Amino acid sequence: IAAQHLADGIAASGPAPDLAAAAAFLEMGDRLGVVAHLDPDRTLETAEVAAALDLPEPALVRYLDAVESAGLVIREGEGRYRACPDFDTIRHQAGYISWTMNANRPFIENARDFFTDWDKAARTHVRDYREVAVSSQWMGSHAFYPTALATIIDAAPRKVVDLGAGTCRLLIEVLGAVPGSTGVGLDFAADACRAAEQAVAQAGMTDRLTVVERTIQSVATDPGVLEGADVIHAGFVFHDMLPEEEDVCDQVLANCRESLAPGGFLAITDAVPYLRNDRERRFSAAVSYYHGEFMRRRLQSEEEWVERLRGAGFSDVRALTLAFPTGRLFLAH
Amino acid sequence: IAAQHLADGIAASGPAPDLAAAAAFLEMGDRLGVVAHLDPDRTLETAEVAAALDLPEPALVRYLDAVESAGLVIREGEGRYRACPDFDTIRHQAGYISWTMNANRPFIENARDFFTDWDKAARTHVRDYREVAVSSQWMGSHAFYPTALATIIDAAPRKVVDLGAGTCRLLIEVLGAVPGSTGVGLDFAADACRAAEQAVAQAGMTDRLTVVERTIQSVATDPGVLEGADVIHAGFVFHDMLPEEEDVCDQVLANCRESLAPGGFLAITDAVPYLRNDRERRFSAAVSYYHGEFMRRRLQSEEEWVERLRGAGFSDVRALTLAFPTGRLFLAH
Ligand SMILES: Nc1ncnc2c1ncn2[C@@H]1O[C@H](CSCC[C@H](N)C(=O)O)[C@@H](O)[C@H]1O
Ligand SMILES: Nc1ncnc2c1ncn2[C@@H]1O[C@H](CSCC[C@H](N)C(=O)O)[C@@H](O)[C@H]1O
Ligand SMILES: CC(C)CC(=O)C(=O)O
Ligand SMILES: CC(C)CC(=O)C(=O)O
Ligand SMILES: [Zn+2]
Ligand SMILES: [Zn+2]
Repeated sequence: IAAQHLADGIAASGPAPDLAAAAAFLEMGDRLGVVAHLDPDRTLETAEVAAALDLPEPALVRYLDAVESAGLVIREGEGRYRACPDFDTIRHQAGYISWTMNANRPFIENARDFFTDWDKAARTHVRDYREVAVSSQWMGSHAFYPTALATIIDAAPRKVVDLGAGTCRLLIEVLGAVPGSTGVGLDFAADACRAAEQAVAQAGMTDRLTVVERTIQSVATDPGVLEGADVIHAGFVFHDMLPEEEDVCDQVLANCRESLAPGGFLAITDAVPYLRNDRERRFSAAVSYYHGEFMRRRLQSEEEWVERLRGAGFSDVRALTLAFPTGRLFLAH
Repeated sequence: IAAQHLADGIAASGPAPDLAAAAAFLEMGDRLGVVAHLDPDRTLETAEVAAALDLPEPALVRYLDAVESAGLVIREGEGRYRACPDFDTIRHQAGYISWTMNANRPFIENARDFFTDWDKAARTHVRDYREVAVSSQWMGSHAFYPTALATIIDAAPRKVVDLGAGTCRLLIEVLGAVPGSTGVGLDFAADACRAAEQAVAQAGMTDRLTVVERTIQSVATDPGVLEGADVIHAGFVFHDMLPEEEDVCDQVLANCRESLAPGGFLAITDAVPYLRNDRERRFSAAVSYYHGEFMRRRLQSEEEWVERLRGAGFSDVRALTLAFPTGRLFLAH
């Protein structure tokens, strides 16, 4: 009678309460630096972490107790905590909410301004690239790193280069899997680079993996970074020079064709626009609208990407569907 | 082989991509003023709405085309659009994400500051109460209005008062259901009040439903607003005077006991702290942490609320479980 109001409410809400909570807790925690210490297989030692993160130990404890109540962490002893068993899936899902609602917040809040004067708006309302890079890492863990990772592990490379590498997770994983390998991760944002270095350091690969703060446009006139490369990867960057710097794009591509050690290949994970299929359409639209309207970057269809890679020297070019909606992996030898 | 990477990715992502997209689209749209015109049973006429919202018609069209691609709206003709059939459920779910990630953003971003100097932080990092009120309306539609609404429709009241009424949706619904009734909605935030007036006006109840901009603390010394009331409701406000203004709280309660027309009752929908049950625990924790740590407002358990209402003059007090996690409806005659 009001028990049916209960059942119908629960069904209408579905998984949104759980996800809303997880996303807020994890973004707050990641900004504090706490989340990097949360793993289902490792312990977080409050005495040490509080001191490393320069937080009052009592404050950290109240946070972790809140997250314990939430069911996201387990208290092992006093000042010892570990993530819940399914933590990595929960964090992955929170990646999508963080990306749309956090990284892209300036577009949500100031749409009026973008509509009436784009140029003034584009330079007034700027995204935090630390947030851009972290949220994409969380999405990538399960939805776009695995395919690219598995492709790269085969043909056991020696040298791997990643353009627009963000927090450098793919390289950390590649280098962890192939025993004797080197990596260089290139990214134009101080905030991302700083975060990448800390993550690389934490993974104890500081000497094998170089973080260089440069544009991808840089590589057009300065391919001194590529050569000797078995694999070159670029994840969601190539679009940041379209449709304006088209010539510079085709120049970076040509440079990649040359610098490649004779066996290897260019791997591009990127986003195609406005898909129609039921599974991808909704998040497709969000990625496409943010890119087209707010960032004025051109997303190319599957067809167009294949054409571009061909008429830039590469042959044997195929495209793969990724779990990430509108995400596609292009392999070009 | 990479088709299993696909299946496993899709399963790991689950409904998070769809929800992330919906939440971003709808918050952006609501800030523009577009979402109030989206209904599965009504049409949005771009020529008129663009002019009413003072937007360039082309800009509105590109938004609506993006949302059409997303599957959230249907294009009826040229410059005519309607919401998808399940729009109201999608908006309801987006309410939770908007609440945790948007309304409460100052707490997510500046946790460090709250940890080290609470007083300076509390007055530097302030929530937008327009966002607080709208997001709670979206959550309430399916998860806390229905029970309170059905209780109030019985005993067909003449006069209904709602303390901390926000965007005044419950009153609009109550007044829509009982043919000859009056309402007054009280709320301390200019931004919420302004939004309520516009919504009341849109529902053509402008003369029946009064919006008064006052505190709930106001009512302690000035019960001239209550008397002649068949029902007094307060949804998620009573906590905003605990644990500091405890005396003023018990004074507002006593005032409610008197002013009630002899048949009627006080109805309190509010939030209890840190539930443990599997269904409620995660979002429970988020509501509880934001309230306890960031806002320093005291949430009372079910037991405590019943006790308070009793030793304030009311008898026949029961508590009902709501679909909204940690939400409980208290009826006090
Ligand atoms: N012109 C440019 N040159 C280099 N990096 C760029 C760039 N424009 C944007 N970027 C970077 O590209 C990244 C986009 S998202 C991060 C992608 C990362 N490879 C991942 O898959 O997880 C950001 O780190 C951003 O700072
Ligand atoms: N001391 C106070 N007096 C009156 N209203 C208050 C208040 N403190 C907060 N509020 C208001 O209480 C609301 C909390 S959330 C909105 C609740 C609304 N009744 C609903 O269920 O949808 C906000 O609108 C906020 O501005
Ligand atoms: C699509 C995202 C994964 C990356 C991106 O392009 C961006 O955030 O700008
Ligand atoms: C719990 C919410 C519905 C309302 C609230 O108390 C708030 O946002 O402050
Ligand atoms: Zn981009
Ligand atoms: Zn509150």
